[PDB]
Amino acid sequence: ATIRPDDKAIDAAARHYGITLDKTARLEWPALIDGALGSYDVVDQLYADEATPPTTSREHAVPSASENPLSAWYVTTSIPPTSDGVLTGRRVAIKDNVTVAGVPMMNGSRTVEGFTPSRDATVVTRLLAAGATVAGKAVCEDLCFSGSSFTPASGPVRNPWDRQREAGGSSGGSAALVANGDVDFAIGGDQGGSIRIPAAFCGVVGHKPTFGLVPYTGAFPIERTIDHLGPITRTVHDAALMLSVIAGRDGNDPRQADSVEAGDYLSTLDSDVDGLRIGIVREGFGHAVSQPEVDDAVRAAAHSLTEIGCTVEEVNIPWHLHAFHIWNVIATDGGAYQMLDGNGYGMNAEGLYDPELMAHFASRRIQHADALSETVKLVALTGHHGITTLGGASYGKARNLVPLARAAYDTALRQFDVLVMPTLPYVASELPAKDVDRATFITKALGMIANTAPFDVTGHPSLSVPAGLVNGLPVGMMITGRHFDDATVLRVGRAFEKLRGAFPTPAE
Repeated sequence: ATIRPDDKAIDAAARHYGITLDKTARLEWPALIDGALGSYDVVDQLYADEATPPTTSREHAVPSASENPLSAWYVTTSIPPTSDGVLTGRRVAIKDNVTVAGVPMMNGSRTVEGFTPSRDATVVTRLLAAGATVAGKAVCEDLCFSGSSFTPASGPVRNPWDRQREAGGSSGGSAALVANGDVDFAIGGDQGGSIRIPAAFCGVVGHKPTFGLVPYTGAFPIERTIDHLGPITRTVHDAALMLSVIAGRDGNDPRQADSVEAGDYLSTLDSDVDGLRIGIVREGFGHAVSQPEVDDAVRAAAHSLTEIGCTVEEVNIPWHLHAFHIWNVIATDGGAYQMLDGNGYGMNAEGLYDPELMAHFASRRIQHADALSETVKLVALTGHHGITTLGGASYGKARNLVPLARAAYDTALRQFDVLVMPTLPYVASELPAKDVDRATFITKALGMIANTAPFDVTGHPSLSVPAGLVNGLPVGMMITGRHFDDATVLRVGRAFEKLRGAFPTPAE
């Protein structure tokens, strides 16, 4: 039977709503609430009998310091494919915010550590059905709220290009393992650039697919309207291949529209791009906080596409800057409302939920709140202010502005086939010392998402490909296109890699 609240809990609930309880009320509510919970008891029983996922027994191991040099692995496994396929003979690391049944996960946080899911994320099932072996869980930022790699409760993920530098973040571990050659590819999550940022920092390919193309089912939700799952690989071809396996509706994710269909990302991947119009987004360069060498390198790279028949022109998109602020409001008010108060999944959306995860996270969140990264706390504090004192109105205003941000990009996309700009304004910087200043922490954790985040809110497919090296470190060029035109984005990316030539491995 469902647990009932005690008298102080009832009183506390009343205070929360500004409801004052009379001595007579304090006496009647208990039985009334108990009666109301009769329905919860039934749901509890129905759930136990009709919707409790079957047990799963898989092996996992915590790597020793030796076998985990970059601190990129949370736990290692060897889950065999259920069928042979286009991924046969390949290993894949799974970002720790994505569930793999029978294998522990902590989403880089003390508030989730200790949890072992009962269901496999849809992407995991598809990967295994395509012949891939799941090699393990890759470390990610504390509750995925960091653009760097120093917020994981398990320690900072190190860039294989320079172990004293950041691997980028939340998917830092995934990118690191891929760049370091530990796995063929990885699944990453992207809310504000979490797939693209680490790919850029580590010099690998990272693709944030069109919003809703890849099912988020089974991944730890942050803000429903900006959650994306996508591939992190060493080459564009591998990204297209992985996308051909994970793309598609699964019927359990409310983010996926009825019209969503996987495209054909391989057939014309290597087709000529002669005549394609490429737009260099001016607002994507020369930010106050950035390294001009990076901007020039990427800029040069974008122009070199004329060598293969592309028309390259600069274009102004003022809304690109506004989109960042809109994203911020949505990720902050929405994030606190959903990820924290809603215990990851939140409510009011049809779909597949993970009640076990919600309960686990709920009990540990308050008990280990102080262990939360400073960025998550910033979101909790200002978000709480937006939700309560501000009445959520700022979130409502941001939402009403998204169509305009989306239309701004689509207008440019009518003049060009794809838009390009630097994925990041600078190269992997050194990790902060365990004594970092809270203000430094926040700026160093979220100061590199200016170009990536806007596309998380508008939903356009966005690809990050290694553009070159600056001071011996990777820099990435970001290619963005029309919704569900991931094929063209990948094709342009493939064309660029061919022109650019093989990109060096940190093992060199």
